[PDB]
Amino acid sequence: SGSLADAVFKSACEERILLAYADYNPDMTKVVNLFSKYNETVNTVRVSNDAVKDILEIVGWPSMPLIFVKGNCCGGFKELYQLEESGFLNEWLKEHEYDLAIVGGGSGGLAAAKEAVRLGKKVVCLDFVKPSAMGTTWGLGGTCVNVGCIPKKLMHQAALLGEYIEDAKKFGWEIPEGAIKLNWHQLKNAVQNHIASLNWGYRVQLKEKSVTYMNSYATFTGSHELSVKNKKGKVEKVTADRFLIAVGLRPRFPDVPGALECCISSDDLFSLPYNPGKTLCVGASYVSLECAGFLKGIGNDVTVMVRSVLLRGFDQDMAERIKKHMTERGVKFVQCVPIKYERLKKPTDSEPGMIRVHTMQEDEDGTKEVTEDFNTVLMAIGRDAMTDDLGLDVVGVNRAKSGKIIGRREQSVSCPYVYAIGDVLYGSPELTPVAIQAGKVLMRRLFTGSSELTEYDKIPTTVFTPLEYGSCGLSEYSAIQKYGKENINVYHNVFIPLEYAVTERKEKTHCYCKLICLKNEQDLILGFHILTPNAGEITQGFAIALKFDAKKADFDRLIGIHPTVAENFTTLTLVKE
Amino acid sequence: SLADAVFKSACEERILLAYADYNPDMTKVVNLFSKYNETVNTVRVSNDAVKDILEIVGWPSMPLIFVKGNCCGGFKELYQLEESGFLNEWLKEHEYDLAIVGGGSGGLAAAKEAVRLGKKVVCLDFVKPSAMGTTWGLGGTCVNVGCIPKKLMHQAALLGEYIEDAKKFGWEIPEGAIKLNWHQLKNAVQNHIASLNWGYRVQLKEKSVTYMNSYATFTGSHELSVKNKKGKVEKVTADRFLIAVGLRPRFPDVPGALECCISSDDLFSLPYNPGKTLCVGASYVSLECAGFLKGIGNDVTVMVRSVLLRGFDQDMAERIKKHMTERGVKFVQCVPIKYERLKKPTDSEPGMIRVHTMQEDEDGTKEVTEDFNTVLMAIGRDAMTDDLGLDVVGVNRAKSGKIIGRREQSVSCPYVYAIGDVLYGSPELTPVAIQAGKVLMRRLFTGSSELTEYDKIPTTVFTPLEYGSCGLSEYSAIQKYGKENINVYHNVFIPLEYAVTERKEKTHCYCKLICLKNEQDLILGFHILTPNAGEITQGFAIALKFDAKKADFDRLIGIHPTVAENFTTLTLVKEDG
Ligand SMILES: Cc1cc2nc3c(=O)[nH]c(=O)nc-3n(C[C@H](O)[C@H](O)[C@H](O)COP(=O)(O)OP(=O)(O)OC[C@H]3O[C@@H](n4cnc5c(N)ncnc54)[C@H](O)[C@@H]3O)c2cc1C
Ligand SMILES: Cc1cc2nc3c(=O)[nH]c(=O)nc-3n(C[C@H](O)[C@H](O)[C@H](O)COP(=O)(O)OP(=O)(O)OC[C@H]3O[C@@H](n4cnc5c(N)ncnc54)[C@H](O)[C@@H]3O)c2cc1C
Ligand SMILES: Nc1ncnc2c1ncn2[C@@H]1O[C@H](COP(=O)(O)OP(=O)(O)O)[C@@H](O)[C@H]1OP(=O)(O)O
Ligand SMILES: [Au+]
Ligand code: NA
Repeated sequence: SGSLADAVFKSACEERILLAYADYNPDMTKVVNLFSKYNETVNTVRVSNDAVKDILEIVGWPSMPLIFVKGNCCGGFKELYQLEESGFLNEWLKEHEYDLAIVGGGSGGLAAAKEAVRLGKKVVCLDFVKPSAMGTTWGLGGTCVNVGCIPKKLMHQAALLGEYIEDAKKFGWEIPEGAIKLNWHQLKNAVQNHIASLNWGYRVQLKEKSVTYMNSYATFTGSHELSVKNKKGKVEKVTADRFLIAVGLRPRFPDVPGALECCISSDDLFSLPYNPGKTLCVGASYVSLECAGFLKGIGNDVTVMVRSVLLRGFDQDMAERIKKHMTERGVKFVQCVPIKYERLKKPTDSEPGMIRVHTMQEDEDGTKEVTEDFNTVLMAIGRDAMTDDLGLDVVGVNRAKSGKIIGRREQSVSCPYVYAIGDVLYGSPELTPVAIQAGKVLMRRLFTGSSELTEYDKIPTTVFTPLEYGSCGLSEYSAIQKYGKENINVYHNVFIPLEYAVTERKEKTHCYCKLICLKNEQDLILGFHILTPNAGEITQGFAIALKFDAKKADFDRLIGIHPTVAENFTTLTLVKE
Repeated sequence: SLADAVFKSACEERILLAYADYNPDMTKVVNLFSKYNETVNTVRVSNDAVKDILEIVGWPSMPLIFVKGNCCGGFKELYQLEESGFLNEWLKEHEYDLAIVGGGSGGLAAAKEAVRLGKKVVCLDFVKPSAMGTTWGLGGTCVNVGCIPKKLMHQAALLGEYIEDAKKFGWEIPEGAIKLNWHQLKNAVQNHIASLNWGYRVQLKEKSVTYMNSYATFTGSHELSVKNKKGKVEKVTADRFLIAVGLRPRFPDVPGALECCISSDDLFSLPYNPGKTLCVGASYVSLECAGFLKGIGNDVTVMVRSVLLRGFDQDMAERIKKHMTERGVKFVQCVPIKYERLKKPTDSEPGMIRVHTMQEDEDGTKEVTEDFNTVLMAIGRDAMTDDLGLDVVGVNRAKSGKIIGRREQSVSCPYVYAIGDVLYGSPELTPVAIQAGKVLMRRLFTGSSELTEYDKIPTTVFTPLEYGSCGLSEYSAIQKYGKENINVYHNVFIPLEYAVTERKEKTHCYCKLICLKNEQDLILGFHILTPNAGEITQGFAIALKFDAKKADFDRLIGIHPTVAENFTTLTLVKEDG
């Protein structure tokens, strides 16, 4: 019998051209002939049948005989003849400046860059941030470091520390009385200082590890040619055997009068030179709610305008609960969608501007136009791939209707030497640790010939709302939609974190956890959901249960740590219905 | 035929004989019960189920007798019961199905679970007062003088460090030293304890459990004599007894120890600020307390004579000592040779103790004294079971007062059981007592074969910087498997909540993962030093119920930004530092 996957995938990495076959199917001469044209030897592997099904499953091609070129799977002869007919194959076989060109200095980009060079490969990293419509820009690290997870969590923590001052008093700390205010200017500088240290850290790390970095915006001008333009306007050509597109997304604006003129975004909020003041958040996304949250927590009057539901994609039971709590915490929610934004005042520094927001509200006997004045309006409806000016048409990299790249796993489904990871990969969950993992693993497949795949199912999340929401697996609905109400047990409880027991927090009547189980398969766990302080820290480890098809019986036989919130998952007995 | 069927038959039936192949002397048994007008039901076990059944009940050989749902052993054991007159008394009707001695974690758990299975139950709690005369209500050690108050006083200490963080994040707090009022904290705490005490007392009445606030002693084979506070003495009778008395603080045979020093029992209800404080002992209790006492502003000293946290990973213990040292706690290897009272505590002010220590100078060794306001004895906790009359029912004890068990069954007496701290070699933890109680009741009254899982129990020490652990220490692992077969993976990190601060904790957070190299880095233990160690550890502990490998941690996607995600990216190997 033939070879196994292991042997195939390493020989594919080692060898310049590889043909992997099962039976001596015709057209294999036709291959050797094709590469004859280019003075190229063609190595060869007889695979076992025992192994065909797996190998095809990994590389994502349908049928038995496979070509690999400089460690990239092309498909069958059908695919190969297109590359040659197009002239691509001739260009591809030529020596190139870099082993791998990475477009994007984000979570995935930097992860991939570090992992690649660890496997001794010549790598170039291109980061450039086209500025917000208000003209905001930033350093190396991408969305998370500069305008995402990092600043957001720090501003959440600020808002929590506010609620902690009040707790301090109930525990006996004699704090001088008088309203305590939050100075925005201090928080903002505090945050931006850390972002600076990260930016610098990442820039160092690349130099320390021998990775070329260019602060230049890149566009494909040939089959293996990026044209890259820097801040000055200087333009260079870069060449590589492989490309990774790790471009991520940018805040979405709606096609409304005054939107791009009058409203800030995620990109702008974390470096504002003024206290945002009376604030309107437009959108139901996790971003809208998370933000909306902390601004109220640092003392601002906050309003959230939604089109229909909060957190579309998340458990709408859990979403409704967040809304009830955030409501009791003085955030105002409304059904409206603005029809126009009008600027009344420009911000100075040290002072915000004034926006008039136009809505159309409905009574019993009429529909009539309404306005309300806010200091600052945050647009937070979505994030979109900005890939038009990339020249993916030049390399023939297919995109979805959204700007996202359609993959065979991380491989462009059209072009075999161009790959994509993180937010820009069609249907990739838009989370930092996913980009990083997808990057690290891909590099280990390409340059080591391992069969390791990133696990994009059962990913734990946390929404950093005023009272945090942690989740893993299916929602109550999805489970019922899929399996039917008669076959789903939901176990749940309410509870009071001990840290809140001697206080009069509104959070005391809102903490809730629940466990969603397949009744016909020993209460196998499909999902869990918790509303609590430190939801992030609780969820992460319990998420590993779903990598083992854990049953409710496994949760019940686990001994608790007391006193913690987490132990509550150890003692669920009440059934939802 | 199989185990299940045997154990249910045993629950259903008054008298059961289980055999595999009949031996003589089995008539001699049925003849014995004939004397009691008693039917003797009978079961043929299959050979396949023999090995399991013996393993569950913990007896060596084939033939098994069960009496009112309790396993007695073979004929050898049965003739003892009859020769002793115990068998005749046992078969008589009794007032209660189960008498529970102790209103603690296990006692109350057991009582609730028993009555849920529709059984007549009596619960006996009484608190013999501290040497200083302190007493308290229902709920036992955890509720009144353990986990609950301790965690609340820890939380107080943390909120202190949070005020300082609030300022670095931009909260304008009026400047001037902020002091903590002990009297407020103490009343805050004791109010919650009151609500718990009252809650539990109600819950028993709500659920139809008889509660007697009376100290119990065995005066017959099936008779407890119980004395209440007034001095009134009552007789209680039952078919079964659960002993769940737990432990009490240990004092040394040193002049003035009991006179001059307080304990855990006294500390959480002190009418005074403890002031300058000496903690005697290296136990988790000594350190946890020393911790929060320093955190609310007191001058704290810890006297230990040997290692810290004996039983715990001495790497992690050393790390805690350095941190607690940087936080102003003073550690000394002396052991007091006498305590002398200088002042009585009075008028919500503390007293003054003179502590005598033997030190070494250049040419010799000499006596020394130092003055503390308050000395807390944290040597350990011991079983106070002499005045229980376990000698009457012939319940064997270990050299310490703890009850020797066949699992939770007294090894000597088949209708007396023990759980929680007083059960020889039970880990002394609230969730263990509770589980042991809940499960036992389900075994006794349902005939299930479910065992409490006493291996791989997660803990957290609530030191100023929390320590969470599960599984083997790095030492145990090497002792057991040998250095050549143990991988330790580890890393340092900085919780984001601390990034913009000047906290000492920034240079002390550390996690590590202990792995069996020769079995795919199977995980034997993990250890983390961090904020919220309790909440992080709980879920990761379930990994050890599935023999998780390092490869399972690496393929888990993280939640960002959290501390917990650090376990998903360990790459560095400890090389004997
Ligand atoms: C407000 C907010 C909060 C978030 N909070 C969380 C959270 O709590 N947890 C979490 O897991 N995720 C969170 N996310 C999502 C997370 O930040 C992203 O999913 C992640 O950063 C994506 O990484 P990436 O490398 O794929 O893209 P990015 O992080 O966006 O990096 C892409 C980089 O490529 C650069 N680039 C783009 N085009 C070019 C070009 N032509 N040439 C050169 N460089 C180019 C971009 O400017 C950017 O520098 C949050 C996102 C936002 C907006
Ligand atoms: C300071 C401190 C901190 C702790 N922190 C933690 C922690 O953080 N996490 C954790 O998991 N564990 C912790 N523990 C341990 C925990 O308190 C015990 O493990 C747990 O309470 C044991 O419960 P139990 O049911 O075995 O006994 P207990 O809760 O001690 O119940 C025994 C009760 O029975 C009563 N009794 C005794 N004799 C008689 C009699 N003859 N008749 C009637 N009643 C009687 C006693 O007065 C007492 O009320 C801590 C302990 C202490 C002291
Ligand atoms: N007379 C004494 N003086 C000072 N410390 C003491 C003491 N007796 C016990 N301790 C400490 O107080 C702690 C509590 O004792 P313990 O009975 O719980 O020990 P262990 O947990 O090892 O069984 C122990 O760490 C013990 O340290 P040693 O192991 O060095 O004894
Ligand atoms: Au290779
Ligand atoms: Na008890």
